[PDB]
Amino acid sequence: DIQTERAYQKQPTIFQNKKRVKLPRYYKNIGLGFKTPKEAIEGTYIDKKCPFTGNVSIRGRILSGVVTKMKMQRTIVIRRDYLHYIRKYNRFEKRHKNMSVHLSPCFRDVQIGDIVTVGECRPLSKTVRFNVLKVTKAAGTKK
Amino acid sequence: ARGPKKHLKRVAAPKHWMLDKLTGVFAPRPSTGPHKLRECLPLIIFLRNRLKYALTGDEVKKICMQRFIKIDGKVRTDITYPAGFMDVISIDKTGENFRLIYDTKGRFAVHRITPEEAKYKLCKVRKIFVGTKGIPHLVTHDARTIRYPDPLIKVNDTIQIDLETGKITDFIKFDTGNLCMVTGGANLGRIGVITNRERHPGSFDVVHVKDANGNSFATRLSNIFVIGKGNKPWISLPRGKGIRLTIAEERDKRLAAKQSSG
Amino acid sequence: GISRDNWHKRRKTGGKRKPYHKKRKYELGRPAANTKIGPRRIHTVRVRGGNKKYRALRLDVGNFSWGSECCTRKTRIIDVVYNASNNELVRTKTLVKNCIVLIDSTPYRQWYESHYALPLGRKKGAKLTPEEEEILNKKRSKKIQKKYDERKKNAKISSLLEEQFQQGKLLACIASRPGQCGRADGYVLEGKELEFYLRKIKARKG
RNA sequence: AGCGUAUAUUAAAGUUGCUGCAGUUAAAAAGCUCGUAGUUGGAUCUUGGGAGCGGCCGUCCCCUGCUCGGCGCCGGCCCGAAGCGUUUACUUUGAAAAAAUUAGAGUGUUCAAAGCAGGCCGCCUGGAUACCGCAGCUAGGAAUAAUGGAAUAGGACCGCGG
RNA sequence: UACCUGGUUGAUCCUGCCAGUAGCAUAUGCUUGUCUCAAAGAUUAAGCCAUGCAUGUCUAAGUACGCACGGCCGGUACAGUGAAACUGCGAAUGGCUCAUUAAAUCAGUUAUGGUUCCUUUGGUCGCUCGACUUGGAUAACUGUGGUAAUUCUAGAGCUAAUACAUGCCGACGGGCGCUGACCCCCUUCGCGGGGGGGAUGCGUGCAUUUAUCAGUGGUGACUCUAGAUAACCUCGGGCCGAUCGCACGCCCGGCGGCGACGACCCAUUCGAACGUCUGCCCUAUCAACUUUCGAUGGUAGUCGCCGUGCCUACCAUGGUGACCACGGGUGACGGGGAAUCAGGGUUCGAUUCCGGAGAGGGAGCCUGAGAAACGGCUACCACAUCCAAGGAAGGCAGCAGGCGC
RNA sequence: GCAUGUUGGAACAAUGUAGGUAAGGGAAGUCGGCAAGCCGGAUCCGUAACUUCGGGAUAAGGAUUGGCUCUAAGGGCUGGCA
Repeated sequence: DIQTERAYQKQPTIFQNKKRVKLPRYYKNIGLGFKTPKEAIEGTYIDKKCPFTGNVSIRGRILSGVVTKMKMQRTIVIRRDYLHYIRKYNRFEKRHKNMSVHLSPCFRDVQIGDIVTVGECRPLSKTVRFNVLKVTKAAGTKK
Repeated sequence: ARGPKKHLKRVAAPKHWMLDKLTGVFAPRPSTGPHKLRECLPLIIFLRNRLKYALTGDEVKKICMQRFIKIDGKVRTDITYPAGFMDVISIDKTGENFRLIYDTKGRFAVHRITPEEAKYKLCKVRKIFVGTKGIPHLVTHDARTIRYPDPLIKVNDTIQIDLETGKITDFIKFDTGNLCMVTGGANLGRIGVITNRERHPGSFDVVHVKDANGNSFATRLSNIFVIGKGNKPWISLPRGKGIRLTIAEERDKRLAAKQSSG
Repeated sequence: GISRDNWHKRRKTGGKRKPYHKKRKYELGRPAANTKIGPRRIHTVRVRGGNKKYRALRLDVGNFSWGSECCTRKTRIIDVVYNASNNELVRTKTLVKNCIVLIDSTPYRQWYESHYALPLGRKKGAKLTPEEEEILNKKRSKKIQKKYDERKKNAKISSLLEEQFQQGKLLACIASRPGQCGRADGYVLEGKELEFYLRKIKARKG
């Protein structure tokens, strides 16, 4: 149930037409003390915009946020919340800068209001320069 | 910008050059070479300003045509040649071989050495590039392409080479407790052993360098240059010895020297 | 002309990106190559950085890798078959990257009939009349005939490729860009890829 | 050998008020309540013990573990190194933070605006610091405001069997 | 320097402002004995310029029959200076000023693992299995001339390259694998099976691409480099020294050191570009805005030296904002800094020290590694110059100085 | 269904009736753009003053209008499917 587009979608590393008589999944590590989920190994999904099963480099700044929108496909919109101290009036002001982050299809069961880790990468599109590393669930919601 | 720079300003200069404001407006631009721009110091400035032999710029041009100054195994007659870290400037007529070592402050220190000490110098490698048929090529700190190395020469391990032939003699292995000249940033020109190693993924590793006078300081992985195996230096050291004493103790020793002199 | 820039359009919010400078020479975009099939003619273009770029115009030959034994040969390109996105390039035979072409079967047929010494293609009814490879097939030694038999055993090909060698028109794809480097390199479609493209051909035809 | 005058602007101001404004009679409480964002918010989860030196009072040490090895010692104990042991804001420290500039170590330009010089019948130095609020990173403690556990039990642990 | 006086009333305290009072940086007026320093078309006029100038370079080591000169013993051309040139490099910096310009530039901070890079330095310059140096155009010169007239020109006689092209001696006699005639050895009556030597032919170095298998060194991380197999080597074409100069020597014709320049590929310096986090003037008599001539994403192409709807076909209808999105104005280049000033605060910054802009307003373009250059090229408009009325040419917000203000 | 409607032939005067074409200016003639003439349909973009908010409006305004040969999109019957 893959390749709904017109062209042929595949991974450029694997080869499936050698002289024989299930295809093995190709993946690589991201580093920086992280692991891979079991569904990413067991699945058969293909996406070139993926740190493990694809070609993109995660480097630079590592930030965090929260997921608030899942309307657009293969991407999510996050929103940062932080404060700042003013030296003239010794009080705090509110700041927020939203941005769009590409969403890897291995993260299947993801709901809104969960903490997401974003990582800086090369620009794949106009306003997306970040990928998803890990998603942690909020308070409760065991079901 | 549409092109590179031709001139150089006197104000746009680091602190350790000790170039005053009143004498000149346009600074002597160093030519391109193995060393960087801010790390090196020009030969014409090293002649007329620091050692104070010549005064004008035409006299340095009249000197360099007769081929007196030899730079680290080559008779170089370029007045704007980049001479940087661990270079040997040899002069045959006067017989005063100099060695460029940082002082305990941010400045350098003028130090005369024997010709037996000037026959060798200490260098640092950066990486090992794989050739077209698996031939390892060393990359030094100032681009000396020497191929077919020894396998024990790692990235952090330093080598002791010869000037005229370009061959290694000894090697200092990066181990704990070795003397290291920290060259970079605020902690510039510091001597101390490595008492602790702390790893960090992503960024460079910080090293707590400790001097044996009750002083310790943390410095990143880029400012590491070991000189000897633990407590065995093979180089001669100038005055100051990398103590990092306080400014009150410096004022007290200056007052003691003034009272001793009169 | 036209260039690659981000300031010409609006923002993500909706504001107007107003410039602060005029033209730049590095901001420049050349038109497409749009190569064809015909006699050999390649133009050159000097680009930024003192480099050259070979723009193809017409080319009737190509190098296509047969992925099983990993051996490629120069092969004549005769026809453009089908493109995925733009269906007008099926009618107007303009070659770009990732296009399906018909290529000749005779160099790989000669390589198979010379190395493996087995009849490739050869629809039943027409025998080998010049009698050139029939000498190379027979007249072998007894100790080397076992090596020929061991080479003959591991030479199984599928029927979907056997029909294509019977018609004498193989399918091939485009891997290297003809406008960037100049060489029109590619590979031969095998297995599920060949079934997918032939299913697209059948869905386009009837 | 310096001033009156005119044009922009600061202190005087607590006559703009975070330090640091008033609202009955001088201008300043919506006629009046409800009401969503926003501000802020009850109590409350380890309470001192052991050892040493002086005169109960000031100092000083203690109250998360297991793979590879060296102050070693006799299958075991100590410590040496990597890994990890909810998350912040604030505080302590380090890395990093072009020059000139503001204070200025040294400092007979006869003094100052200076300047980084110079002085002893061949030589010796100095040519530093404070300043660089916020943004990012590293090393300590868990008072302060949030923050999570298992109660339709898919809660830990220790011996397991397929 | 953490600070005051008077004025509303017949007369007294509060609030309220006013009168001064003390400064900085511009002009005006009186006066101006000396000395060390020492600003000055920034404000309106980024409007136009009379006048003179601001970009050149040879060493024995590129090319010299200019007698323009010179050594004479000239004959093997060639001691040397050498006008004018070809060839190679720079001309892509510097200075001027703040119109345009408010997530734009600019300041801590960083990544190109997603790319290039002049020159210098360090390599590289008998790896390939194949003429004791081949060829013709031309600059400088002389001479016939036109043009009111341009740093505007041609036919002729000529001639050279480190300029343009084609391609050799050597290393070089042998190795590496694909093809393999045919012989020979061990067992079997023999075929069958196993194991060495080997006639002949093919390709066999780096640069480039396609695609498979395997996995020396390093990185927090490989689809980075490298190993093997199979081909590519584009005629608008990667390299594989058809180069110049000073003194010099040893052995039957040959042999050798000290130089300059260039080149396949790589590192490095100098940088440019590309990025991400954070910071900004006002206004709600601006609350909704953005778009199928993309506004928000994906697949596959084009383009760029790389990473991006940058542009293309088809699908989804998204995205931002009341924590002021968007629009309008700014008497707004940004930062380091300067002044008054207790502690806190206010104003200015165009300026040397750093980064961006442009040469009357735009449009498009060549050359070179680096330019949409500007005292580079072309077209339109405005200003505007000579003239045999046939035609030609220019853009000082550079140095001094002028016009109008 | 019909054989030009109370007639036939001939040449082609002026002046009548009905039509058109007319270089150049374009209501300047005349109470009087009276008569006469121009614009014209469809698709796409787009639209003011005043307002009883319904009208204005087709406001005012602009671009396109062939032949030949292709590509893509939208349905019933039978036994996720052909």
